[PDB]
Amino acid sequence: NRSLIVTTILEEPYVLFKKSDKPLYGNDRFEGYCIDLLRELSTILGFTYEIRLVEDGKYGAQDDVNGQWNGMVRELIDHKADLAVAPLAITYVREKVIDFSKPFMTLGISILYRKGTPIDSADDLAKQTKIEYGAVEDGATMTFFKKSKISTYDKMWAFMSSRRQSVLVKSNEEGIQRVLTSDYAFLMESTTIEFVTQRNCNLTQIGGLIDSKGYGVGTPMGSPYRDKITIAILQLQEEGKLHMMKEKWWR
Amino acid sequence: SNRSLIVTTILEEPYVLFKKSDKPLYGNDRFEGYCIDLLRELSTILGFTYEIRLVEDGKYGAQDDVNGQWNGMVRELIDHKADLAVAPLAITYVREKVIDFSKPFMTLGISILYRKGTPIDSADDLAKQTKIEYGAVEDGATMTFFKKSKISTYDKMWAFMSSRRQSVLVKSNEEGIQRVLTSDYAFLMESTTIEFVTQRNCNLTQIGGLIDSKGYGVGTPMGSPYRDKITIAILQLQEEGKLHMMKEKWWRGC
Ligand SMILES: N[C@@H](CCC(=O)O)C(=O)O
Ligand SMILES: N[C@@H](CCC(=O)O)C(=O)O
Ligand SMILES: [Cl-]
Ligand code: NA
Ligand code: NA
Ligand code: NA
Ligand code: NA
Repeated sequence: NRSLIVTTILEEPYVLFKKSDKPLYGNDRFEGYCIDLLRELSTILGFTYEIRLVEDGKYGAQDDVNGQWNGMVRELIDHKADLAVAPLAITYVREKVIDFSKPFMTLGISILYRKGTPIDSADDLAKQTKIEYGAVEDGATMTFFKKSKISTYDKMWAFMSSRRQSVLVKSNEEGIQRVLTSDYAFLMESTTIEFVTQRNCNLTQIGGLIDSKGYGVGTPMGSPYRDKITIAILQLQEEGKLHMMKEKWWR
Repeated sequence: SNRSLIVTTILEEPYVLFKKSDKPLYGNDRFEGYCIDLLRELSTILGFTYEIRLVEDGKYGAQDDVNGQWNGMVRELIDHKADLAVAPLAITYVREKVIDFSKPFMTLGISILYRKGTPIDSADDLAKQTKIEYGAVEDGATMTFFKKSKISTYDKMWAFMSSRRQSVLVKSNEEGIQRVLTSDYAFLMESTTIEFVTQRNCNLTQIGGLIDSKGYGVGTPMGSPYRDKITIAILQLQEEGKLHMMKEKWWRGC
């Protein structure tokens, strides 16, 4: 049968290009937690697949003036991919336009910053401007702030929007480099913060989780794969395989 | 007017309780708790009315391996005796094959409730011994996790629990807690409930970490159009901070 087109995005340790001396081709180019997930789903559900990086390099958000989506979400809306297998947050706004499996990992927004300071919460960032802060452009964290009616978060959005050419970044990698190289705190998902802090010992999580969400496999709205992938994820969780995969990649 | 939805649930503090009062209470007004607040919010978002009914057999739901039949809230949904189950109903592999669930409103895992002051640190330490008995709620998700597991520690635990089932499998969390308090017994329990119980009984503690990871969701019959609508409403309530407020209200030490 037809191979499924799987959209994804580079994001350590979920999706990476493998290091090698010989050039690599096709699906053999990729590794990571989400790549191992995809391999397991493919075996359980009996499909073949072709991995393609999302061409615009975005997770996906809606344009406020023209209403169009971008990123992996737009690829699914337009039926240019069958699945999105990535650290793709299940959110209110996205679930209205695409379908998601139940989550394979749970997480929340938190803060990445340097050690040694009195900053302990988002509220502490919101009430000042000397320490700048920001988020990945056109992802779920940005959209959370953009939509929030909560005073603290609304104040933070006004700051990030004002300063967006500087403080909104195109990747978590760029956000980390800003924390390391300037007085900047990065609003980041907690799973990714756990990976970064285990490797950058001068960095830490500030405060707790601001919210709660899961990562799910995206599908176009109405896809029959959505419920089949949910059941496969639940099987992998119960057998311990997801925990083993997390340990492997967060080591 | 549209037909009221029948909502099956089960008593379990602090998710669903009977309100304390002097005058008798009637109908939906009898109930309070996190899940009751959740139901009220869903009803307003989606625009339905409802009638709360306690599951007749008092069970969450498991399948009989001899006759293949389900019981509990799961069976009430399969049979269309209820439109929704709004309860601390775990989303599990075996259940998602027969009923539908919303995406989770809370995440949790199985862990161990025991008395303080012990060298027992994990499920492995319990599994290797038989002086301290252990068990779970009959016909719920924790029992079914053990019954199905291929992992050596957990399969060994299941063999023990199955052998001693008439004594160590209980009908409710409340009964399990009483057994921990009155005998040398450790109870396999969901972590959100452990947190509630240990906040209020300072002689008790969680032992070890989470054995697994799962969510609670609203159950519906398979194919129900309410499933996706309730998912969207849950996501809205989470993002607005209302689920967090509800958890703080119902879990609000030792
Ligand atoms: N995982 C996010 C991107 C990173 C972020 O927004 O922090 C998403 O699905 O949009
Ligand atoms: N919440 C469980 C019942 C309690 C338990 O199994 O620990 C269920 O949905 O079956
Ligand atoms: Cl779902
Ligand atoms: Na959807
Ligand atoms: Na009960
Ligand atoms: Na009374
Ligand atoms: Na289902």
